Amino acid sequence: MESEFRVYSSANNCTFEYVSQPFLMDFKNLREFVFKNIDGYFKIYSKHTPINLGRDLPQGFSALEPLVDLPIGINITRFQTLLALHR
Amino acid sequence: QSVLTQPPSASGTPGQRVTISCSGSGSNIGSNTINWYQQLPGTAPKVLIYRNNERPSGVPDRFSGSKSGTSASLTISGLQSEDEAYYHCAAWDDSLNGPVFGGGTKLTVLG
Amino acid sequence: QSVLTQPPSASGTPGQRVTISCSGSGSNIGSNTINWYQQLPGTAPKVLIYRNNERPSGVPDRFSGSKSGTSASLTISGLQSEDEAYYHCAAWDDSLNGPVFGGGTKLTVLG
Amino acid sequence: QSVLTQPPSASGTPGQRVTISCSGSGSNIGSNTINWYQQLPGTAPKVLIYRNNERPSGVPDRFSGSKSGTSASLTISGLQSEDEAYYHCAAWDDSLNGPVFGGGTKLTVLG
Amino acid sequence: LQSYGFRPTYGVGHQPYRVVVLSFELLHAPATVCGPKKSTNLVKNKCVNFNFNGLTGTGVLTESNKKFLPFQQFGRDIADTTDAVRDPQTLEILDITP
Amino acid sequence: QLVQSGAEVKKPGSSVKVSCKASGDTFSSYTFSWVRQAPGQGLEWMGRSIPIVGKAIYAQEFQGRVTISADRSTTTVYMELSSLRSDDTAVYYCARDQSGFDFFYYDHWGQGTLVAV
Amino acid sequence: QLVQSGAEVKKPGSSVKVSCKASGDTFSSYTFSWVRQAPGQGLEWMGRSIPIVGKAIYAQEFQGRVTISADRSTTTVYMELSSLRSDDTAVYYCARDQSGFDFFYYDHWGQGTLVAV
Amino acid sequence: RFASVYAWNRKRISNCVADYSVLYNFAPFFAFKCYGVSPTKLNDLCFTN
Amino acid sequence: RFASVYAWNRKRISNCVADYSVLYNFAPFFAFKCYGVSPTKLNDLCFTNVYADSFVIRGNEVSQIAPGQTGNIADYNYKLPDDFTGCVIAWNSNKLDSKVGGNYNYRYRLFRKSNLKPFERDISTEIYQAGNKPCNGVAGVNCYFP
Ligand SMILES: *[C@@H]1O[C@H](CO)[C@@H](O[C@@H]2O[C@H](CO)[C@@H](O)[C@H](O)[C@H]2NC(C)=O)[C@H](O)[C@H]1NC(C)=O
Ligand SMILES: *[C@@H]1O[C@H](CO)[C@@H](O)[C@H](O)[C@H]1NC(C)=O
Ligand SMILES: *[C@@H]1O[C@H](CO)[C@@H](O)[C@H](O)[C@H]1NC(C)=O
Ligand SMILES: *[C@@H]1O[C@H](CO)[C@@H](O)[C@H](O)[C@H]1NC(C)=O
Repeated sequence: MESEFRVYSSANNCTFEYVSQPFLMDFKNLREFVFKNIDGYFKIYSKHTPINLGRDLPQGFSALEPLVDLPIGINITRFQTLLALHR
Repeated sequence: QSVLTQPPSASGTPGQRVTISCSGSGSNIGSNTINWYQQLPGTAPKVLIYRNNERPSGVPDRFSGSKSGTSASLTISGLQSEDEAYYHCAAWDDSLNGPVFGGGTKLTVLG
Repeated sequence: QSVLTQPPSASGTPGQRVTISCSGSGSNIGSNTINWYQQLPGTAPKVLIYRNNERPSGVPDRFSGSKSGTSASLTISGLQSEDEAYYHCAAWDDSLNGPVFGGGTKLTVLG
Repeated sequence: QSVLTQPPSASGTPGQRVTISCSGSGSNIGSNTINWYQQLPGTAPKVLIYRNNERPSGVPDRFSGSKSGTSASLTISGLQSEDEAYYHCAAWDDSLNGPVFGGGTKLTVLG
Repeated sequence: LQSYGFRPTYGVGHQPYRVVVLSFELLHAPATVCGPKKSTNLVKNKCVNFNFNGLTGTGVLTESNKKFLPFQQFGRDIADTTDAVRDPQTLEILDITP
Repeated sequence: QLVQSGAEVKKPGSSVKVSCKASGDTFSSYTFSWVRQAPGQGLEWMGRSIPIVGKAIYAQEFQGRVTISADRSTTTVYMELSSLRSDDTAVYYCARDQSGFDFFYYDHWGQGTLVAV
Repeated sequence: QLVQSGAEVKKPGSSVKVSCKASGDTFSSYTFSWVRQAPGQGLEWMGRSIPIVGKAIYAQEFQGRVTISADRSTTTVYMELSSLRSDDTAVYYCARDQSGFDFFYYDHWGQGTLVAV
Repeated sequence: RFASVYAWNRKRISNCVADYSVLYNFAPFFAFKCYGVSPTKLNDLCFTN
Repeated sequence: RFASVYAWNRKRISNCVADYSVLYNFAPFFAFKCYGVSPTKLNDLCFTNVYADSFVIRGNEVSQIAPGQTGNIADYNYKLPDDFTGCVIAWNSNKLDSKVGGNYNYRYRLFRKSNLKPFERDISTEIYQAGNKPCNGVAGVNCYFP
């Protein structure tokens, strides 16, 4: 069971849908994303790298490779993160 | 006999409200205003009411016009003993591109 | 029975001016012209007058049309002994987007 | 008695193919379809065949219609012991602008 | 509301005509609706006029030995000129020589 | 599914109401015909009714002495007959016009009321 | 100058061809109207035809049951009427629309065919 | 079934590849009138909505 | 009478003295647009060859008569090139031309295979056939009148 009704309560008139497989999880592993919305095009860049125990933002270098490129046409100025709570 | 037919005659008791109405084709009488004039015999006539509601200055209050749709009606409340006259419709008309008048009822105040 | 009502019958003395009139809704008869035709029985009819004033060539002079407002009237001065006929109105009409005709008075010249 | 004449009676042996035909004026019976209904006595009738070939669902197979020109014929192959009935023609007709029916043959299955 | 006719015994001018009205507007959406593109036999070792998903140019197409990162479509050389592309249909890297 | 009103004897020259009620599917989409059957004999056609715009349409044999309308508020069709005689002592059937194409075929077809005089 | 086809009696529900033929001047420049006259009564308007592009245009009273076209190969105009009854037993006139300006006036006007049923 | 003209059916089209080859394979097409475009040059423009 | 726009009237002007005083005394002149010249300085230049083209068009179409445009009348009826040194005069013509009942004597082209070259007239009344099946002269599908 995995529900959705605690996030929102209305889903009227969406003009865009998308389904891709991974997007996440491809010792500990750092996962880095960059979101930027320019000219109606949402751009998500992502990179998942295995790291050793450190400051969780390790001294090194790893370039972020692009993931999706969505034609949304939306003003975006606020954001927050979803979670799961296992009841 | 022109484009706005006027009933020819009306009379009756003095001191009473009466009404007189004018109704023609919808080219002008249902599309534009209906002004009203009064003709005193032996002399030049006057003006009574423009835009169907508003009198001009100087003229009395007891006359009142109404553009009740295609029926333009003058109501005369408290009829007096001096206005035995000829009452004449008037309207601008876009068909003939001009004012068009009517015969005017020969309204007579009895003694 | 169509959109321009024609009075059905008229007759009387020969050698005299007479008139016949056509009057319908202001959609066409007060907005566009009124041509007039003549129907001789047993054969194909003719044309009499276009644009309410001007005859065509060949046809005589004594007929005359008038677009006196909504009253379109043919006057026949000096009536003669050959045109016992059916006189038919005609008008362009923008409502039905077409010419529309009328029943035509069965005008009969006596002996 | 209506515009599509039905022969009134028919009977004969059971267990055999029989035919019944309907033929009227070419205004409808040679210009439009011929549907067929069945009337069971004491109750409301049914439908049997539309567009002269296709049955509806549920009804059996052994009935078959044909629009053999002006002759519309039902063939009943393998006649059974329950459909002693009144068989009724039907057709759309453009003259009266409506469906028009027929008297229906009182077809009787013997014992 | 008054109903229509549409009787099979009507002439043209009375029969029902289905109407579909398309309305188009083109302002801001980057990914939107076009017609298919259609391609052609990708010849090799010949001076041809080529177009690789937008890249318009001229030159000879040859088998390459470069390796693009799965997200890259074409490469450029020093001095910023396109020198390799990836065929959109077959996904092979080809050098462009002058 | 259609259901009918009662069947009862009246007096000559009167005015008679009969009502058919629909149940089972939508109601406004369909139309409704009304046919008449003399007892022991064959059908004919009496009056068509369109519950969309309230328009009625009739036959030139029996135009005028019957009116016919319906309401989609409770899907009831009312046929009122006037000038009855000993020639209308007949069974009356409302019917669902199967719209089809090229055929008429008279659909689910319901059940009607006897009328005696 | 216009000339007409024959005048003849038909049967109800049939399809009837009538043809008008022009002679005397050019043919494509003009247009052609088609009017109808019940016997003893007044005219009305039935169908306009433009021999330039082959387009036809009609009246909302009698759209559909008549078609009308023409050919400039021999300057012949064909009007085909369908769904005749005892209400179309009428005289039918092709006519030259005088284009004029501001008036219609119905020009040289030709001669038409009787149609009986 | 098509809706009548007083309550006409409306649909927005989402992003796709729009082959107009189909839509040509339908009928003898009593009227085919583009206004802001031309049907011979329909397979190269890319409208937003 | 002016010819319609599909077969437009053309005239070459021979040598003369060209008073443009006339041509000013005509109308309120809904459009008077010279391109290679200016109308205030028209009576001093001396052009070698002068081509007068003339037709009738609809009311909301006068903007299309211009060098370098695209529309249903500039595609393949009258294409004005970008080397245009002439002058387009266009005025309202009501009552002389617009007969009641319409005036179907004028017409214009709708469908064509190829776009027209600049300054080209065609009286090609061929039945346009841009479909799979052959039509060969009948007004049906995949073959309209132009
Ligand atoms: C696009 O579709 C074409 C279909 O022709 C694909 O080409 C085939 O790909 C398979 C898989 O490797 C080969 O076995 C076939 O031999 C190819 N066809 C030909 C004619 O060579 C092509 O791979 C597809 N491209 C993508 C990116 O999916
Ligand atoms: C989507 O539908 C809603 C209806 O509740 C409407 O208010 C809104 O304008 C629509 N969205 C767009 C982008 O038109
Ligand atoms: C998005 O923002 C721009 C400028 O900030 C504004 O012009 C536009 O109306 C906004 N759109 C919406 C849907 O709010
Ligand atoms: C002359 O040729 C051109 C192009 O070849 C063509 O557009 C034009 O119609 C031709 N003129 C005549 C009179 O054939």
